[PDB]
Amino acid sequence: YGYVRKVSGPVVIADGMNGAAMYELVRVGHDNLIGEIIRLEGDSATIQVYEETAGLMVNDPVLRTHKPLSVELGPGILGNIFDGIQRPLKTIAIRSGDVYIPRGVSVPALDKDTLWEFQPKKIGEGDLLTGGDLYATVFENSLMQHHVALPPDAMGKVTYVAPAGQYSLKDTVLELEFQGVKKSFTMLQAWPVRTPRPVSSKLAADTPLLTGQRVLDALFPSVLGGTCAIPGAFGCGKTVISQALSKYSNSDTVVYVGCGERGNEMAEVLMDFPQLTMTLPDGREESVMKRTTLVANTSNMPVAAREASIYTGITIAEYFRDMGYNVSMMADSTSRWAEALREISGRLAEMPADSGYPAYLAARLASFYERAGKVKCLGGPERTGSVTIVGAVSPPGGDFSDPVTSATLSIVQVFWGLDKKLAQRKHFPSVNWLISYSKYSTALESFYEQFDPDFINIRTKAREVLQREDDLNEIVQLVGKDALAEGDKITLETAKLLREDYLAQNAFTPYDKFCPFYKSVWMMRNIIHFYNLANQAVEKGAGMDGQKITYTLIKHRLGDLFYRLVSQKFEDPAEGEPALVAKFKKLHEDLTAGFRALEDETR
Amino acid sequence: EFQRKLAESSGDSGANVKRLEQETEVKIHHLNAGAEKIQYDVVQMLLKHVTTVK
Amino acid sequence: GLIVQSLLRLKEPAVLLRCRKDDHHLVESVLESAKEEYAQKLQVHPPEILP
Amino acid sequence: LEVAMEYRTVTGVAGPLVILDKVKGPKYYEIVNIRLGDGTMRRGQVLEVDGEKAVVQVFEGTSGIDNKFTTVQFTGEVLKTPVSLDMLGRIFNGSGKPIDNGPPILPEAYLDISGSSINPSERTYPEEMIQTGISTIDVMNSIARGQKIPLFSAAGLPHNEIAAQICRQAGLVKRLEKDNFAIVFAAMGVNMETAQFFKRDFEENGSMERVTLFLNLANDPTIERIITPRIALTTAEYLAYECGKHVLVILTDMSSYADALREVSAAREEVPGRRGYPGYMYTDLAQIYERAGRIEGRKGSITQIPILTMPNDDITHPTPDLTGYITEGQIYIDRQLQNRQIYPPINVLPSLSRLMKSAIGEGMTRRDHSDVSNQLYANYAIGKDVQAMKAVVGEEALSSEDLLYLEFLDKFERKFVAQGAYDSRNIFQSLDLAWTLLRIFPRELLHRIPGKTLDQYYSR
Repeated sequence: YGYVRKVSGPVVIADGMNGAAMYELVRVGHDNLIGEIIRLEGDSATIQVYEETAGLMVNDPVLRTHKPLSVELGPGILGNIFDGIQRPLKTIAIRSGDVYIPRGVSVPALDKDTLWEFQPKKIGEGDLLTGGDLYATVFENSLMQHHVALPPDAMGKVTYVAPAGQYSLKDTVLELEFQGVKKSFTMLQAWPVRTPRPVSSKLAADTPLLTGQRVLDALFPSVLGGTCAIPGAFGCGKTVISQALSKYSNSDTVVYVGCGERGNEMAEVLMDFPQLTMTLPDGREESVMKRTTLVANTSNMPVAAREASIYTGITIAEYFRDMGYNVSMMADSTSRWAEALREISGRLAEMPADSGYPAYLAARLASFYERAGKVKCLGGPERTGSVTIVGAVSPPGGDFSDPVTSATLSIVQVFWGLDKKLAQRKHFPSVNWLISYSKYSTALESFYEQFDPDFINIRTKAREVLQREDDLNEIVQLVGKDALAEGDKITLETAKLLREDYLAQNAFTPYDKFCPFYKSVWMMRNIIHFYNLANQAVEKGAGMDGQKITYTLIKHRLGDLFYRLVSQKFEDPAEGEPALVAKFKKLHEDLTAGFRALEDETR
Repeated sequence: EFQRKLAESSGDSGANVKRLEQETEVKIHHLNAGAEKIQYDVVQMLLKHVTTVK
Repeated sequence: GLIVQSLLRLKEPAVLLRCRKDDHHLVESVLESAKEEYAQKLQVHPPEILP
Repeated sequence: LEVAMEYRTVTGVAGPLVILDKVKGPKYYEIVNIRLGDGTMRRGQVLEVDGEKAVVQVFEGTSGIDNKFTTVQFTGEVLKTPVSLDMLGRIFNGSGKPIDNGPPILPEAYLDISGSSINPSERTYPEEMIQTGISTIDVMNSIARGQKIPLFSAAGLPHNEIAAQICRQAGLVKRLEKDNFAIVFAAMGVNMETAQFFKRDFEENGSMERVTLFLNLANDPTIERIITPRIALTTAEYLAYECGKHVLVILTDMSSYADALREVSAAREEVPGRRGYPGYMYTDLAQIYERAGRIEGRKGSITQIPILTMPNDDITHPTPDLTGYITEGQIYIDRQLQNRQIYPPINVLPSLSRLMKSAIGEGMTRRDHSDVSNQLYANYAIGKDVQAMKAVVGEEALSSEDLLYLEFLDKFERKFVAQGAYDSRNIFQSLDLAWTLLRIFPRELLHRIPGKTLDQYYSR
């Protein structure tokens, strides 16, 4: 239909478009590299290649697909690997025995031929149906019940509903009548990669994410269907925190969409998806591959794919949230995504605003990060899901005033700022307890009250102790520990106890692999109770003794409790919640006995 | 004492609801009376509709 | 009046014209009478509008 | 009597801009409506116009535009706005579409946004006082009617929560001294969660009659975020001068407004200004702030309290420095106080108001207000110094007065600084609380307090 005029890397001009649609996908050249329009100039158009562009020719045909970028939504997406162009990588590797990905390969996102069982939800002929009505369910695998739903822009009366049976994707199962037309339907539905899926209503979040890490779960809680921000450091986080979301998270599904990353890390993690099963179900061991989907685009991938992959991932997440399942989206991108925006702006010759980043970076980041929340779905029956976003930014070593970082912290409510010093200190969680913050605190008030009313005050006390330690660290560095008082001494002891027992979670050991909230709250309660008892003891300071003398005494006389407070970390959660609660209650009772007999002896 | 005050507050809320309903009825009556001016406003519009000339 | 105003505002040599199928005949009667009015309104050669 | 001309000469679509080919005499900022080929309706604003060629920036993005099948209807009106008394008690989108599930407003009159500036002769000095509710601002750095005070803050500090608290607890001091008060709350680029927080706060406010809430989400188009302060200040000007009502305007996270200005300036393909931000930001923020004042002719006045986020947790950033140069106050949000978990993280020592003397008086506020303000400020500085001294010397070498200053600082942080998010204190009550803090010092120790005023209240 049209022919190329100008080729410069990802940018390819195609004269002869005349009537063409903004962001309409167009195939370029004999190999048919799929690309989207970015800049109309008249009859001419500008197309990002989305592939390797070497070897084009002037007058090579360019065809219009007339449709914007879309990803095939349907049964069979779970446990699959897709590029930003929604290409099943394992399917490509199997169909074509060559280890490479051939240039301009055209493979359907989901195999039509593959069979799947069906289960209508007592649907009757002639019933009026609306978009998003969960008329039937399909078990893609154990513990995964894909409830097929009507497309959002679809409604009518059910003239025909298929009986339950084995069907391929190309097969039609549902027929609707509306306004005197008949509309057939297959399981697979297409949805634009932009323009988020419609939502009946947005709801205020109520439940925390309850991640394995202690600091993430207590100091900086995050609600279900809420934004997150991590600096994407190595060693931990994108390896540790990500593993915690993958197997230790209460989210039903994980959509890992890493883009612009180290290739070997994704090779390893893809080798890890089939393995590393988690026995979350009572009677079965849920292999994480069932509850994950990898959108993998390594650094060698084309630049436009770096922009496309994020929207593909968020579209998949919105799809899953439509069924009511709570799904988490971890994104190792948005670090290199800004670089991709810089590149496309530079080729398009747009004028950058700050440090070479195009201005609409902030707007696009705001859109993507606001595409997540707790949502009441469309159709019947009434159901509710959520999407939780965890997106990386520049590594913590660089300045946190970087435009991408500044844009993210504007909209993101929870920043889990990792510390380079902590990483060098080999402190594995590496979460800084000063820069990090979770604005979601006020919402979780009811949850914390119903769980444990005393938790709020002890958390505030722990925060105050940490702040005091950080504040007077400068003083003790300058002046010295000689002037430190008994209150300062117990404050430093409690701060060290926190830094060692509480904020540190190795996660490579069964006792530290996962820390349930009940164990975390008890450990914090024990630490705060010990701090309070020490405060009261040094405050009493009577009987020709006490204060710093009392502090030294309780350091030596009550050294056993202080030592086993550290071992409280080693208490194995697998032993069972009632046993751990009993053990911690006994420890608390002994701590109360401590500083009470020490009170009786009056030093 | 709180139960007595709460009964009084519930009665006050009901009375306020009734007063608001009465005020809304009065406002609806005034708006309906405005239809008299609306009838002439229609032909005023028609006049300013056809002011288009040349 | 409407034709004359539209011709004045649009101010181009040749135009098209779309009106309801009914009353097209009296529209035709209005046509040319307006064209002359337009040509007289401003010192321009009368347009091609033969709509 | 004039009808729109529906052009269909879309030639060239570049980024967030669409270019028309042959437009007969376009206006510069004539608002313009675009019908997609699919029939979707999207609005836009006409940018710089050349000879018969006009470039248009459209809202809701440029997706779906085709050169052949998109038509552009020219309204020819420069972004008028309907404004009326009944606009109160309703929530409006960034452009102004009612989102409160209510009827569209019936216009009393159509007003031009970015209204023409006040003749400086008509300006008058700030007078009276207004209860922010938060005792720290009410006492340390008070705000009077007609004074523009920004509130510097950083990401992660509860700037928005404090703004909502101010919205709830705002009221004239003159009531205590013995309904013209109104708030135009414009929120620019707020997140979805904060949007729900504001919506719920308005639903259970109990003060809807005196509050109007302009809301512009992050997902909203950037140009809408630009125009939101304009329409907000226009409505405030109508409700204040044309309606004789004291008006308190709160603008939250104007850094988003500055970013949107940067975006549109880049769209113009103009060279970026110094330090990245556009050069015209000074004039823009001046136009935004300077609309606040007291008109001699009209009894109503305007108070401006922008909530400007300071990037990188400092005021060295171009926007905080620029707004500090333009405005006449600086209240601060200390990161440590939030870290130490004091719900009002107000940094009292950095806090200051240039016109504090004018706000405090005998007729408005109590006579001892300024005296206790100065005394508390000096005593708090002394308490911080004595805390450092106790740290360095071990607290044994301290005298009795040093311990007095220490306990005063502790009680101050425990009671005066920390306020319930829903707890409301009249300025008289705040002064009483400050006095109760003051009784712990001896009478002679309150050096700053004038004589015959100390004995007036220190007696208790």
